[PDB]
Amino acid sequence: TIPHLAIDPFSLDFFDDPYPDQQTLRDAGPVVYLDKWNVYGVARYAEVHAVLNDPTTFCSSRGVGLSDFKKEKPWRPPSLILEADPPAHTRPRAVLSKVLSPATMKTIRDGFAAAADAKVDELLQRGCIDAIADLAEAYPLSVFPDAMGLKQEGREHLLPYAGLVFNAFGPPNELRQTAIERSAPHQAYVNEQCQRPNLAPGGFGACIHAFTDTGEITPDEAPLLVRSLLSAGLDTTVNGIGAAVYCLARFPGELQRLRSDPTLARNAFEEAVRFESPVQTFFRTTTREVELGGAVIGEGEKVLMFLGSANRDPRRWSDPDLYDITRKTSGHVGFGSGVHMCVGQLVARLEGEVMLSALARKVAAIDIDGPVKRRFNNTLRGLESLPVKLTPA
Ligand code: HEM
Ligand SMILES: O=C(O)c1ccc(CCBr)cc1
Ligand SMILES: [Cl-]
Repeated sequence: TIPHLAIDPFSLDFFDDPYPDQQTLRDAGPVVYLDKWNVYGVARYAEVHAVLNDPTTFCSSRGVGLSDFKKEKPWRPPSLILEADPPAHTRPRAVLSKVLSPATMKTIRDGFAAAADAKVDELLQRGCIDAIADLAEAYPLSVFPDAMGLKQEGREHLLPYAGLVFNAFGPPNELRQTAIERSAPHQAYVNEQCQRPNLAPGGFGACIHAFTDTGEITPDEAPLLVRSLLSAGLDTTVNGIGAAVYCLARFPGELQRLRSDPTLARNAFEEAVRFESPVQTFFRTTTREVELGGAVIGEGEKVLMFLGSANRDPRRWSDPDLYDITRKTSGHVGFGSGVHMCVGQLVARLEGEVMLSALARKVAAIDIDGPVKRRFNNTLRGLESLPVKLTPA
């Protein structure tokens, strides 16, 4: 009753152009079985949203990658928030929610925006820059590690560690095996920076440790929660900002609308998250036999959610393959949905907004003027290199 497909959603060919194979996954049926990896898959918005919003049935404590923590040892100690289910998930979630709260955004917004304007001003001085290394990577590196409270030493480990993390969610292919092979130095650095003495006062890290005397988390839970932000906090915004600039580079008409009304920056970034879905996929594990889109899934089965496919499902979106900065983007699943919905989405949106605001005010045109190179990762979608000429406004 369930169609079986041979598509490998973690193959290089798939990463290079996933959209045809994603329509094939959506249109084969509401629930497919991927013979390559022995997992169920849902690529339509409706089922992706349902799975995300049934955390009891589709749990996260058995891992949100392919590996089932009940069957294999996790490559690193489980995240106390991402790889936990309610109620164990609840209190750590609240702490991270207050650490990255609306009130917290007000303390960092001015510095984040000044750093965004400064970067655009710097890039305009060069003209022909790499929107990835010189913008999508350079900007978050100039604000987030400092907002964390990290020392300068060792920050080169941050992106390699994040790439390792997101590759580790995937199947045991060469991307994952190679990432884990090289992980030791990056794990050592990250784990060490998670300790209270190594986090500058007032930053996200020290604020997490400060919540250890409320009874929401104990002192021994703080390092792993700092680890969460060092895992999910940087490389995501890199690919989110990169996708936004990529969209504006490909859709000059939308850049011109953004210039005409820079208050659209925040929605232009949200639309970029939907349109590219930098975070492409996550797994759940069934805790019982479940009926999902006419299929009966047994207990202990991995289910692969195609977030990016769900964000382009024409059953849900009008003109899904068009970048539209005035689109009503509420409901897209690029930040997830439900109890695990991205707790750092205010940071992500802040960085995205202030950067697109800088571009909206300072840039008249963004033209690709060089080979576009894609970066391959089992979970992240984004570019390795995006040469562009920036024309001053
Ligand atoms: C474009 C930027 C970002 C995107 C697209 C993104 C995407 C996502 C998605 C889809 C989830 C859901 C995971 C799941 O359902 O299993 C998630 C969760 C999470 N995100 Fe983000 N994220 C972004 C930025 C950030 C930032 C900046 C931070 C921290 C500063 C962060 C921290 C987290 C954490 C800790 C979780 C786990 C929350 C939980 O399990 O309750 N993310 N993110
Ligand atoms: O808690 C963590 O370490 C963690 C949380 C979320 C992700 C991916 C969603 Br942006 C990865 C790692
Ligand atoms: Cl680690």
